[PDB]
Amino acid sequence: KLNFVYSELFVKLIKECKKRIHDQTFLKN
Amino acid sequence: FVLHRVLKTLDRSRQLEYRLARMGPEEAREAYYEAVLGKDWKQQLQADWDKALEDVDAGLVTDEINHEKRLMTAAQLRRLEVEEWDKQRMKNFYLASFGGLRWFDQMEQALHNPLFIESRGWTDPVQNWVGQNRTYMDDLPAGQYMAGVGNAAIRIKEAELKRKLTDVERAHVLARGGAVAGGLLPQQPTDPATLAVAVGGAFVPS
Amino acid sequence: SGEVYIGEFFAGQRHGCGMTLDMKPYFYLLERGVDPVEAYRRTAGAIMKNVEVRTWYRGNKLGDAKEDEVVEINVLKDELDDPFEIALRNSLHDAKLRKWKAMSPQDKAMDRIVSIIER
Amino acid sequence: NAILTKLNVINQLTNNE
Amino acid sequence: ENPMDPRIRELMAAEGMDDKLEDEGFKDTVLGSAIINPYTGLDMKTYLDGKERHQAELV
Amino acid sequence: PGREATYQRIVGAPRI
Amino acid sequence: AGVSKEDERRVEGLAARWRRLLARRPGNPLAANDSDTGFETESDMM
Amino acid sequence: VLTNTQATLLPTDLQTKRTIKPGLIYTNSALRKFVRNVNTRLNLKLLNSKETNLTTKYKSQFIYSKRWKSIFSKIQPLQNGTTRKSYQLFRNVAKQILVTPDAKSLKLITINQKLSLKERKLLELRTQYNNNTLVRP
Amino acid sequence: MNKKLKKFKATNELRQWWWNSFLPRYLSNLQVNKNVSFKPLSNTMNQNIVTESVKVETNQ
Amino acid sequence: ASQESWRSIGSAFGLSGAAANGRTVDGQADVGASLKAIGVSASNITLIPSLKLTAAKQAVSQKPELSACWTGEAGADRATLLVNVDPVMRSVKLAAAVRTPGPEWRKVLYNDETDLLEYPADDGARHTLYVQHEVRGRDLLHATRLGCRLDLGRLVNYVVDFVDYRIEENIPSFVWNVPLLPQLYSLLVPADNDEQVRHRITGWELDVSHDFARSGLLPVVAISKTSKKLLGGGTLTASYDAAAREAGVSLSRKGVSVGARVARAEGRPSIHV
Repeated sequence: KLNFVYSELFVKLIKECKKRIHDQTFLKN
Repeated sequence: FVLHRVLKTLDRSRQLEYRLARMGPEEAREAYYEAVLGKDWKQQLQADWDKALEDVDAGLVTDEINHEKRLMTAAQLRRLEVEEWDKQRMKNFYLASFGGLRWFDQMEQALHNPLFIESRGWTDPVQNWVGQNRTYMDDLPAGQYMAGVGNAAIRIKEAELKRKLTDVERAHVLARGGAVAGGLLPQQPTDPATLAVAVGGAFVPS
Repeated sequence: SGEVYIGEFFAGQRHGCGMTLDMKPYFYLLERGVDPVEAYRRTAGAIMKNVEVRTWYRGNKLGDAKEDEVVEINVLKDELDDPFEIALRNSLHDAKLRKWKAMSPQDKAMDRIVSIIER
Repeated sequence: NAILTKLNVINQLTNNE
Repeated sequence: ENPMDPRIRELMAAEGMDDKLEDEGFKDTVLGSAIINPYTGLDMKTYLDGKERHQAELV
Repeated sequence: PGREATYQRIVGAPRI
Repeated sequence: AGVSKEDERRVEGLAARWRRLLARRPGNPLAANDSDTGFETESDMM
Repeated sequence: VLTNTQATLLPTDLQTKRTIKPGLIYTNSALRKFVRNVNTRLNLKLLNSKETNLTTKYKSQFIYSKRWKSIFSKIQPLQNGTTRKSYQLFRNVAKQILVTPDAKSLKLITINQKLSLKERKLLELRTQYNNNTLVRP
Repeated sequence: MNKKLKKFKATNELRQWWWNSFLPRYLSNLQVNKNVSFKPLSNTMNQNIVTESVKVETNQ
Repeated sequence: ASQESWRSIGSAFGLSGAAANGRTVDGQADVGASLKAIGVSASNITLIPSLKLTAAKQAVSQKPELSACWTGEAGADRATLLVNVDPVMRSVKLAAAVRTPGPEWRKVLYNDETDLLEYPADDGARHTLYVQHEVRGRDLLHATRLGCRLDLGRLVNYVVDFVDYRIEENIPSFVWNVPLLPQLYSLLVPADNDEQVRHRITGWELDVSHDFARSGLLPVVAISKTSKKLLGGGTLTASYDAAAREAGVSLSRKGVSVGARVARAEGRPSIHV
């Protein structure tokens, strides 16, 4: 069963974005 | 009109595509050869074979040239590496001595690691880099006993004439002797016929 | 364990051609009070069917990362280039040999130095 | 030498063209 | 495929940069006094660091 | 337990 | 060599626009003789 | 002196006019030079406006992974409200971030097998060989 | 300007990593022969087992 | 030749010889006796039978007419070009026929377990987008009888494949919450299985017998069902003419016809047998 897959992607993608692009401490460093 | 133009173009493209290298199954491939090279493909292939044979006979063998190229490359590379290694050791030695940090002394000691030198292959002779071993072919005696085809004859003729032959005379004699045999006689260690000659010249008459 | 390996070794690891057998069932039956002839009769076929022949590189088994097809794939890749590049490369290959055949040793040394500098 | 080889190939191509 | 966190990576990059600055300062204060080539003012530090072409262009 | 099963797995035939 | 720049431009156009547009160094990875080698590149297979 | 395996690989029956020194290296060098000469002649002949007679420009083939396509086909995102909402959120985020303007669609690029041209052509040649020149062997 | 350029580069790297690394592995883990081809005999006065196997492979 | 969608010349060219083969509101009795030129072919079915007799030699005028046929097929496409010149008319008429030109919607699939490509092996070739363009003299658009003989599965599958992959994502969300709309979308466009068709539409056809010679646009639509259930084969065609006012139910099997020309009450059909 693959009903959940998209959800497991979304909670990943934005989270990864938070780590890689819109992180203010990383930008400061 | 638009529909008429589309239909005519489609029909013309379908008709033309059929008569474009689509003969396919004919039980033979000579049509492919005649298409790619023309009618006289056999003559061109024969010319290519003749050119390859001529190039090989001229001495332009890839292996015998690449071997020397790589040998010289390794020879230069060893020196070019061992000089930079010396400079890097000297810098760290001066930093450790005139300074007061043990880290540079440990760096120099690490640069002085025998395993690193063995892996770099600086101690090994350059020949071992290419794959062969250093041979001292001049240490073995050069006399009539196990002399080779040309050398034994030259020495016999010199003994008969009671005087050593010069360089030009030796070169001319060797050239004529090689030419009269077609040049097929072995002349280098990698030639397959060296062992037969060595075995033949291994018995001294009583 | 029953593993039997016959073949080439380099340093302290398998490197070269080798043959592998798994005689575990024969030893298992031998250790349980069965005479060797009966155990061999019972377990000869299975052991003979599972004989493996392999090529090992530095202790690793080859044949799972398409090591066999590398040369043909590279030949096809070389053939996939444009005709002008292939022709120029093939002409340069002969030109280099013809030039090296007649050079002086000092010229050869300078050429090799230039090649090293370029590399 | 490299330029000469390239020019020879160019001449060979231009012969037909 | 499990990479290091970008914040730690950037922080360590900055720390490595200041460490390189400290190393350059120590090397200068130790070896820069000597003269290798008096015609171009080539000191021992640049000579042993392999930056002779830097001096050649600077002149 | 697990004695006949390992014989079946290794030898390939049931024990007599 | 009797080769004008127009000929070179024509050949380049033929190669790029007519042939290249129509459709890691080249060589055998497992080669004994390699001209320029450096004796450092390592083959992980045989 | 060619072994029968070497002889059967030559395209035709060729005549030898020179006596070559015995050894394997000379024979292999002759074969390599013959192959290079044949390839050079073929390429030069083809480039001399021979493509005018035969020009088959085949490209733009798009390869799609079977496993990924089946997996995303078995997913039903529209029969339920929650799945539809989650799919809408993910689609918005992906189209904002992941999808390049050169891509035809998010669903198409999702199942697309990203392959370079050379890999695609090698796969085509390999499949042709599995299903089925002068000096290639 | 440097902050925005770094953000742009991070976005490009994130896109490349997502399309090339994460999703194939995720799908492969979500879903879930040749060794037989490596065995010649798998499909079908005194000597030991090794000699007989070698002879059968030689016949093969 | 041998396409859906005179004939004596083509039969003779098929094989400078003589051939005879035997087998309509009145029977068609399609029989061809070619000799080249004898062109015996039964037609003009209405008793007072009448035959279109015209002696020709294989503009001068009994009246020799010249027919040239060029046939070349590449892959699925098969091209037939016919040029007919009649001396009395003094105008040349063209004829074009192309078979299986149908656009493809399937895609190649890479298989990693076998590490091989899998082309769209579904190549049943039932698709036939015949295009017949006839030009007579100055009038280039004399006739355009573009009627596809495809199973219609090609067209419906292409449409649903285009809608599913490229249009569904751009559809706004608020229209989806409409009740029973998702069910309609699912029924119309189902999920794909392997590379096969979403809807298995086979046997049907849409033969548009349009002709630009007629005033304005008055095409003739003929839906043809070709199944083996009906007496082991035979096309059952329902053709509706916008001008002739005749709904033709034709059961044709190897020249055997049961034709019922049905006319609407001039509700209450009137049947011609």
